[PDB]
Amino acid sequence: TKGTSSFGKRRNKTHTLCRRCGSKAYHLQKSTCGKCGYPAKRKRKYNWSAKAKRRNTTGTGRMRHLKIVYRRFRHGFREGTTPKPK
Amino acid sequence: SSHKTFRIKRFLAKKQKQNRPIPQWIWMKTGNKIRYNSKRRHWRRTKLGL
Amino acid sequence: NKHQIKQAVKKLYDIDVAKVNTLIRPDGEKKAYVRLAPDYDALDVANKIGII
Amino acid sequence: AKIKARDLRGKKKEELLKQLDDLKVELSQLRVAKVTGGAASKLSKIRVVRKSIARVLTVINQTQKENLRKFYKGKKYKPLDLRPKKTRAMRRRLNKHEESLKTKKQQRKERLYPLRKYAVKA
Amino acid sequence: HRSGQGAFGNMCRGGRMFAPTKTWRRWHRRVNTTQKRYAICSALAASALPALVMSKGHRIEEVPELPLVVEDKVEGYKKTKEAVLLLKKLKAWNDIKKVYASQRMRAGKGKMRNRRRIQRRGPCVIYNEDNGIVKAFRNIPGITLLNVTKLNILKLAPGGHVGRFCIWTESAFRKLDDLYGTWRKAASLKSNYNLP
RNA sequence: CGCGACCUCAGAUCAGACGUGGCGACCCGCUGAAUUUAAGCAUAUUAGUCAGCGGAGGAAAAGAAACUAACCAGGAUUCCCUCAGUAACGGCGAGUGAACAGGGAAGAGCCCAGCGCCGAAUCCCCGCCCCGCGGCGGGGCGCGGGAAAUGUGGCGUACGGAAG
RNA sequence: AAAUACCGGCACGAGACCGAUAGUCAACAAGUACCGUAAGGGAAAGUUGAAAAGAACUUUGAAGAGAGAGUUCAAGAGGGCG
RNA sequence: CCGCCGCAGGUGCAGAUCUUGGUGGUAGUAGCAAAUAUUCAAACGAGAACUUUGAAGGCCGAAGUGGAGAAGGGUUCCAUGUGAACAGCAGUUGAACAUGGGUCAGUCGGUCCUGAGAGAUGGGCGAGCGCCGUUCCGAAGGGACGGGCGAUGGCCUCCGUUG
RNA sequence: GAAAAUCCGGGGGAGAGGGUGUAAAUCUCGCGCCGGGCCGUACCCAUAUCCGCAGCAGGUCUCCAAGGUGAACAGCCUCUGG
RNA sequence: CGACUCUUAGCGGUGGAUCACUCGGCUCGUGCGUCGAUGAAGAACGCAGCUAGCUGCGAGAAUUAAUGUGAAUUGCAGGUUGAUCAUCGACACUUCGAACGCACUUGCGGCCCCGGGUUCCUCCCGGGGCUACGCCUGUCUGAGCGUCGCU
Repeated sequence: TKGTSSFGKRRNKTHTLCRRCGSKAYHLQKSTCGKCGYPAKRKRKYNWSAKAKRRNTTGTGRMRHLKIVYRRFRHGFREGTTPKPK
Repeated sequence: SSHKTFRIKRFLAKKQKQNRPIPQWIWMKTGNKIRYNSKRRHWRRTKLGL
Repeated sequence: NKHQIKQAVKKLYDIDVAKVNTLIRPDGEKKAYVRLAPDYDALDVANKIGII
Repeated sequence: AKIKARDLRGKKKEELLKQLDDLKVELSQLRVAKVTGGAASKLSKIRVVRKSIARVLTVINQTQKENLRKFYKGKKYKPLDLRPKKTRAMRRRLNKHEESLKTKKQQRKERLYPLRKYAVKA
Repeated sequence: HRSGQGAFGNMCRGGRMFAPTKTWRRWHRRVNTTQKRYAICSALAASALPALVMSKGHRIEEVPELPLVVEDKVEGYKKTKEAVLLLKKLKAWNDIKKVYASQRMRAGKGKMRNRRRIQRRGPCVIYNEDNGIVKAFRNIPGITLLNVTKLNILKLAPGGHVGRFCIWTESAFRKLDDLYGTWRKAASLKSNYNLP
């Protein structure tokens, strides 16, 4: 009864949606994200999965701050000046 | 279930609104490649995670 | 809140509210059932906002 | 009435918030027109009103922060909003004055033994 | 679809190629300086005889002398109108008119790899100084400009075949006795070099 | 018993600052395998390498000799060529394996404590005024406060230095 | 300081490279769809024509599908179609 | 796009229980046989063994094939439309497809409490990310009754707020 | 053969009230006034909405429970409902 | 003659090879060499008249302003004193995240200040600003049978 009959009893989840990485990996009893380790201050990343790294790095997301830093760099990070008016 | 958390009901809300077919003027656009919505998701077939 | 909806429905439509029931729809947006005080017709203010 | 951000700037504080609500009610009435199901001529206007709310709210916020950084001009402590946000590490650098500081011992080297302009024959 | 397919090995779809190409392939070859010299010598002496220059396909029937040497006024040319006019008078122009005819499209993948247009080699104009000759001749298709002091085996003998048509200047032609020496007088512009 | 000091150690949503996390190709500090090779295998090899942990920077680290030499002597570090598959290591097996001199790229030097002299000659912070800067800096004004003799600043550091 | 390093990043330029079973896993709504409780695993998929001119109108059928007519150099190119 | 002279290589397929894709013969074959059972008339409709209505005959037989829920699903609910694909015959039908709709709380839950336990700081360990530990090696209370010296709110009347 | 939140009763008597009143402090009595936010709520709950790749003879926690026979919540037949 | 079967060819299918294309890779090289408590990377959820995905974006939400440019955008509508693009220096930038009142439910507070009901008056309701940890200089406050001092 280890296969088909035993799959019926699967009706209570171990993981839920982590609230750093969004992934369904936040173990409810351990209260740790299997993906990012949420309560741990630092990101759970390992050098033995180069593929797993490049799924969740600086390229992946928007870079909503970091994309305008690249744009703001190429004018020496200028501040409080406007272009000359009409 | 009937008993939900607010967080899950917002997740289930987004997944409903993504599950509509493409408008019939989207394929009349100049550089159209989309024939139909490939990311559609029926509730028997693909079980949305969780 | 129900409280914010009551002061909003009042201020925008110069009416007064008996009670507000709210539900969050499956779509995800909050629907408010704003019952009006009995000195105001809903059907005579629904024409004023412009719904028919 | 075509609202531009040149005939908003000169105008008064409560004169612009009057115009803001004059647009807010205009937008709320167009969102009723969208749901009551008619007027393609009005469903185009909804975007025009959304942007003209953005124009007014911008000029409201522009003139606040032109006035606050005039207020905080002379002062030694201005809010974190008004201080120059560049990169974090660039704010942590030594000042234009602190990099320029030399020891008395090094100013004496610079005075006694300045690097000379010379040129040798072959 | 990938689950249980075939992922490593030359033969497997996707997969790694057999013996992947490395960037530490020995790309470059060094030639003995004495041999590089005894290729320029040969490439030059072949240009003297019209038998070998015609066999390279250079239209040189109307050409007055095979080691064609022009005045040092040619260095001072600034407009291509002056350069084109000179080749009409030397009667080297049918060599350029032959290059124009040869301007066709390359067969193969070279088209999508920035090698689309192909054509023929024209004459090789050798100059001592540059008072503009490089500016004045460069737009005319087929013409390659060479400094006398810096002669190239890849340009004097293109394809590895010998006897390209060469148009010397007077000041260029007189430096060859200095650069390469004769058999009784060693080269003054090379530290230790005789002709082979 | 009380009040003034000082020392040592608490509390503040005290005034003003600062750190964390990310990326991680390159770089610094640790930690650290086994496949594998030796036709077995344990020392060795793989290898101070992979994985693991920490810390950076536009480069890092190194660096102005407790040096190399044994010469007629060179003269910080780093890098390239060569030394050199060398001296040496090693079940002296398999394998491992630098340095100096030499040619070049670059080339740049310096500062304390101590020792002693000069009335703490020093520095920090608040308030006012005047410039004035989206790198809070300059000049006035105050028995304004504080740190500091359990040692601040100037002179001075092995190439010697100081005093007259 | 400099000379030195730099398979990440922001820009660039180039190639005796690959040409859609190749070249990145990814030329396309690709770290997507989908799979696993999870760590993770991880695709397939380029091409009408010069121009949509993408086949009006008629006709049989309930229709999909046809027969005609028509566009086009060409449907012997008819919307997953060189 | 190719001939000639040279140059270069990821350069020649029948095999590898090769890789990927496609297609055969098998074959209109195995099969579409667990839990008793359907029938008649009508209606809509191009079309009915299967839909709907009526009538018959049956079955579950209150430890139900009944009526509600928890987990889990996530719109599957509901109406209308469609009959391409799917629902291993069919279909006018559907949990399919396309449209629209739909979940209203002081009192039902959650929230609150603690349970087994989990887990910070103090401390300890630890090269280090950190780990141990849960009252233990801790200056672990920011809270009320009264009272002066003071202040404001009301005709400072006397209290709220407070120093 | 649970804890805790929470609630109440009691023992005490520091206090408090006013000088025969327009009584005072004080009332867990009867009335009257005001308020109660946030989130879940549809439906399936299974020989077809869950898990077994599927409308899979498997698995998946409960509540209600008619008449007859009979010891019976056995089996067999029947009503409600299906 | 059948039918069936086999071979070959024409034509038609099935299938997607071949070839020709290439807004993509790969490789080498150059210049730069820039994240974050002034809230980063990453995540969630929202935003268009018609809009699912991708892209863009943040309640000012497929964008505001400013400058440059100078007539479009376009699938369908609709309405030059600057359309649209580009740039980008002004302004804005929901929720979570180092993630910061405390908790992870989006659940509970505390402080201070505003407005409304009210006629600050304790409740109520809304809004605003603060309330994390370590640590530094200082400041304040008290601690000690620590070391003394003085009466």
